[PDB]
Amino acid sequence: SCIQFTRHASDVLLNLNRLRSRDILTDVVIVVSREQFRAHKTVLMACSGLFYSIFTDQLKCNLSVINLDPEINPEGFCILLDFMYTSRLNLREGNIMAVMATAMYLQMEHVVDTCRKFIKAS
Amino acid sequence: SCIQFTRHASDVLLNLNRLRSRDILTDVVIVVSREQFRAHKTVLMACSGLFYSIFTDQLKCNLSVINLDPEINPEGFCILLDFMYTSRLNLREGNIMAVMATAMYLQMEHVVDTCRKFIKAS
Amino acid sequence: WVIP
Amino acid sequence: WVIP
Ligand SMILES: O=C1Cc2cc(Nc3cc(Cl)ncc3Cl)ccc2N1
Ligand SMILES: O=C1Cc2cc(Nc3cc(Cl)ncc3Cl)ccc2N1
Ligand SMILES: [Cl-]
Ligand SMILES: [Cl-]
Repeated sequence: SCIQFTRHASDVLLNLNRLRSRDILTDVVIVVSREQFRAHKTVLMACSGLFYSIFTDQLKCNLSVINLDPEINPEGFCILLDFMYTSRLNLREGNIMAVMATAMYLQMEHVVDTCRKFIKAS
Repeated sequence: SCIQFTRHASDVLLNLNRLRSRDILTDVVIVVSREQFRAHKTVLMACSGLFYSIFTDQLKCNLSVINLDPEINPEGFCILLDFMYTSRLNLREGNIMAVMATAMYLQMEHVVDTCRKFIKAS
Repeated sequence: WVIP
Repeated sequence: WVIP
């Protein structure tokens, strides 16, 4: 018999993104080639099958630095990290291939699905 | 020119609640009288003006245990912690006064607003 | 607020 | 997915 506040989840995500922009309580650095991205492990786990696997591992859960596969494009990662914290995906003709490949590696099934649909249309 | 995934914020919150139920990456214990509640500092900050103030404080940001004011009812806190992680508020005739008082202390303005509306109706 |  |  609960009541529900419709905007609550969106408002929580907006505040987590504000914490990220101000580098508050970030507990991991994701290294993609020369580029570094600060984030919250819990947000990464909630969005990605790959980060979920990494941070539930008894040894990796304690690492402050995670290095991604050298094939991963920093721009594709940046677009996906922004999507994790906002629900908004900056999908463009010039980045769609790098975004789909990064989403497949990160195991973000809904992003992979929209990339496959957008590629099929063109 | 971004696209948006409607269910993303709700799905993120659902996964953060799953991490909470399994005690994964919880980094703080909230003590309310004899009762203890494990949570994620970032989720508490995103939902509460009080926890936002506590965990942005250069000294308190590093505490693993936070003791609430002895006037705070553990049941009222539990209902509010569940709301933070689910958007669902278990508001009942028998708990509304304890929920409103706890939401005022935690600075959760939308919960305070619905409690005032529900009390006014009765 | 809604009835979910 | 939608146009926000
Ligand atoms: O496409 C995706 C997105 C995703 C997220 C998570 N993260 C969780 C899943 C569960 Cl059941 N509990 C907790 C968490 Cl944080 C796992 C796999 C995938 N695949
Ligand atoms: O009723 C409320 C809910 C709430 C949440 C937060 N938390 C934040 C606010 C900002 Cl601007 N950036 C980041 C965070 Cl985590 C502060 C005050 C209140 N009052
Ligand atoms: Cl996804
Ligand atoms: Cl609220």
